Order: sequence, then structure tokens, then C-alpha cells
Amino acid sequence: NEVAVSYSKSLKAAEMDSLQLPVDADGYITIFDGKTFNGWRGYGKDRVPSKWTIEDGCIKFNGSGGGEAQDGDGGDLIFAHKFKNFELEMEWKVSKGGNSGIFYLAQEVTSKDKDGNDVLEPIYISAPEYQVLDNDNHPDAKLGKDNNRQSASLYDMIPAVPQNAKPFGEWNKAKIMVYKGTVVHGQNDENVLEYHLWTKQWTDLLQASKFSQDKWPLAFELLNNCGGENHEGFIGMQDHGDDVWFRNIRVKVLD
Amino acid sequence: NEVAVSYSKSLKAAEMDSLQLPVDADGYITIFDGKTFNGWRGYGKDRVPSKWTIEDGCIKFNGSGGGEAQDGDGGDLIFAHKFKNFELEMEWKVSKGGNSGIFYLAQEVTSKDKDGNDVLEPIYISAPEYQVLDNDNHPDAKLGKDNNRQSASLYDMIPAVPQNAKPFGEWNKAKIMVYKGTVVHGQNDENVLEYHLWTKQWTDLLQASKFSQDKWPLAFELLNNCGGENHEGFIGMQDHGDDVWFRNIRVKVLD
Ligand SMILES: O=C1[C@@H](O)[C@@H](O)O[C@H](CO)[C@H]1O
Ligand SMILES: O=C1[C@@H](O)[C@@H](O)O[C@H](CO)[C@H]1O
Ligand SMILES: [Ca+2]
Ligand SMILES: [Ca+2]
Repeated sequence: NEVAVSYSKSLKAAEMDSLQLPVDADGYITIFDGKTFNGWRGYGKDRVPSKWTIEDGCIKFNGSGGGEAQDGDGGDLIFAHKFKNFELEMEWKVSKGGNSGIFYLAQEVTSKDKDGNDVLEPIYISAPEYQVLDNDNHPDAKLGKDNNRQSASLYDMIPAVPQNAKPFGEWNKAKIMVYKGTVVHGQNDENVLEYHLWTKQWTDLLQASKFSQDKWPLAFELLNNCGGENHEGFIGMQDHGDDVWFRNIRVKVLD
Repeated sequence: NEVAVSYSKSLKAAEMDSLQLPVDADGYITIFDGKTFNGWRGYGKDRVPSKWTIEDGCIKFNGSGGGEAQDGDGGDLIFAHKFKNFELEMEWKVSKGGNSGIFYLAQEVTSKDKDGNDVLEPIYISAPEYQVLDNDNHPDAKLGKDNNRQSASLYDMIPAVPQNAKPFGEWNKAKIMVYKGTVVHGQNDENVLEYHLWTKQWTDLLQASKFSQDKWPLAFELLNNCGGENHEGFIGMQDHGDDVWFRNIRVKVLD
């Protein structure tokens, strides 16, 4: 009925503690219990930012409208267990004109500035993103190429086809499967895209994106070898300054 | 049909009066009516400078050729309503060898001198600028870095790519969209640059510009927190001493 799941407590720390989490007959582990943030923490932090709350059995982000600014007590949220071959399923609801995202294979990455100080880099320069978006009112829906910044897209690389999202304020179902390099995105019980990590196709997608070797050398390096040496990393959700809700979050380990 | 739009009458005043302005079916408000300067005033002033006139349904600046001097009854012009999330569309036409600009998120800023007197600061140390330029004849087109002073650039920070400006004396279409910190410049119906305010990437752009913390500490402080505490400000156009025409000036409020 339950499985032990290790988790880390702070930036780049080892997974030295474990939670007993429910698992169903098909192997899905419920990683959000509807009541606590146990195992969850802010990306780069040792605590859950206070703009993330629990309401009506959902993880809620309380956004102030600043986009990428991540002002206030915000920042992205991760479940602090590295997964490798997994299938994640969760429900998401976005506010009108809102933007968030579901990250996977994420690494906590710092760089050094010219004086040797640390700089925490964005989660999205190591983590592929399943976009979360109000496709009718957020301008990102019209940017990019072939609708590849609309909901359930692999952000700036592969559009969701079919684009079957429900409108803002409605619950959508997300699926992200990563299995030995094969990745599938699902939206509302349909597979909307499929790709293969660490291939020539993967490099070509990156080189056509905002993360190309020319535009963002660090991002290209991280994403081209997605997941680092061990090809694993965190699932998480995006602070993009907008109200968004997530619930019924469960993960099946596939090997 | 029409919508009430509040405006201020003088330096740093409250927007305690309103105009009834046309709004079309897509939500764009026409803020220049082709006939009057209602709601417009000089930056830092309680009136429209007399070098700004209305000529054949256009706002025209009548330049004497002094560049930054702002001699005579000149100075920059603002529409005195603070916008936060918005899309601006307008047409611009420059004289041969001419220079102007479209400002956004502008603040009316004063500093104090050594004796405690007020000093009105330039609009462009608070306001990002969409450069307006004759790219073939004005020397700005060869200055700066990577063409970041040509038309539709974020002046001294990000070049317009592609550089699709029409020649001098021809009408160009400008788009400025600010949506929860995401900024896009459009020129002649193409998006030519995109950036995100209040991020580490924004700070780095400023720190490489004429507005860096080392070169211009007040400008750095204002622009790094662009739009002030409430992240809003005025749209306006530049007196850079050259004849320039503006028309079809429309703004959609995006939230
Ligand atoms: O939604 C997004 C965009 O609006 C923009 O902020 O870039 C983000 C990171 O690639 C993406 O998550
Ligand atoms: O056009 C311009 C340049 O020629 C120079 O005067 O600086 C101005 C303010 O940054 C800019 O608008
Ligand atoms: Ca997103
Ligand atoms: Ca200018």
C-alpha cells in the first residue's frame, strides 16, 4: 500500500530522508497528499516559498503578475526526488490570461559570476517544460512557431497536436512520460507530442529554440545532455507570476 | 463604443479627470483623435509644447536640428495615463536623417541638486525606448553594438531582428506589448525582439548599456525596477530635434 521515497532538503543536497507514500495497484505513487508539502521545496531553496499554498486539496500558486520576475516569496517548486524513467499524471487549472508549466528532468544549477559568486540559474535551462497556458488570452499563445508555446507543448520546440486544451478556469489533465529517452506529453487523455532525448533530432530542436548553442550556451549544454550524467532529475511547477492550481499528482516509476 | 480613460494634468499629479475614448471590437482604444491633444501633455509639463502640432491627422514634432538639446518650446510628449499590461500600436514616419523614439512605462522623475532644488530627469532614464530612426542616414545606425540603436531596437540594449524598417519618409508600423513583464517590439507586422523585465537577464542588459550602475546610477535604479513600485507608466514620444510624424495611435489594455 505504501513505498519509501527519498528526498533532498536543500540546494544540491543528497536524498538522505524518505517519506512513506501511497502507491496504487498499477504502481502510481501519490506525491502530493492534499494536505502538506512533504518532500516539496522551492527550486534552489530549503523550504516551500509562501506564495505556494494548499487550498481545496490543490497546490496553488498565488501570483502577483510579474511574469518571470519571481518577486516576493516565490520561485519554482520541485518535488525533491530525482526520477529517471517515470510517468507523471496531474490535473492543472490556470487563471485567465495565466502562464505556468510542469518541469521534468530538472537539475539545480549554479554558475559563477566574474567575481566567483554563485548565480542560481533558471530551472528551465536544464528542464524540458510542459507549458501551462490560457491559450486564448496569454500572448505567448501567438509567439514562437507553429503554436509551440501553447499548453502541453514542449516549450519553444514542439507544439501540442491536437491542441485540445480546455479554456481558462477549467481542469486539464497532464501526462508526462519519460522512458529510456522516449518522451510523450498527454493533454486531456490524448498524446499530443512524442520525441527522443539525446538524439540528433533532440539537438536540432534545441538549435532552433531560445536555448540554442548560439543564443544560450549554458542552456544548450544542460538540455542537450538532459538530466545530467545519470539522465534523471526533478519534476516541478513554474512560478510565472500567475494564479494556477495543481492536484491529483501521481508518478509511476517505470523500471 | 467608448470607455472612460483617466489622465493627469501636470507633473506627478493624480489622474482625477477622464476622457471618453473610442474602443473597437478588438479592445483597442484610440488615444489620439486626429484633431486634439486631449489627455496629452509634455513630459514634466502641464501643457503640450508648441513644437508638437497636429498636421493632417498626425502628431508632428517640428524639430530645429539640435538632437538632445530640446531647445525652444520642445521636450518629450506623453499620453498622461499610466498603463501596466497593454499593447500599443501606432504608425511612425521620420524625416531624412531623423531620430525620435517611442517610450513606455515612463515615470516623471525629479532629483535634488546640492542646494535642494528640483532637477527634472530625462524621460529615458526611466522609460525603455523603442528607437525611431532613419537607419540609412542617421549615425546612430552605426553606433552602439550589433545595430542596437537602429529603429525598433530597445535603445542601446537589444537590436531589432529582422531590421525590416521602411525608408525615411515612409510609414512604419510599431507594436509595443507589455504583458506581465514580457515585452515584445513589433515593426511592420513582424516581432523583432522580446525580453523579460525585472529578471537577472534584464539586469545584465542594463549593466552592459549606457544605463549601467557604474555609468548612470539613477538610470540603473529606475530601469532595473522599471515602472516603479506598481510596474506601470506612460507611453510617449521623443523630442530628438527632428521632424517626425505619428498616427493611428491605439492601445489595448490586456488584463
Ligand atoms: O512560459 C514561458 C515563456 O512565457 C517565457 O517566460 O519563457 C519561459 C521559460 O522558457 C516559459 O516557461
Ligand atoms: O536616440 C537616442 C540617442 O541618439 C541618444 O541621444 O540617446 C537617447 C537616449 O538614450 C536616444 O533616444
Ligand atoms: Ca510557462
Ligand atoms: Ca531616439
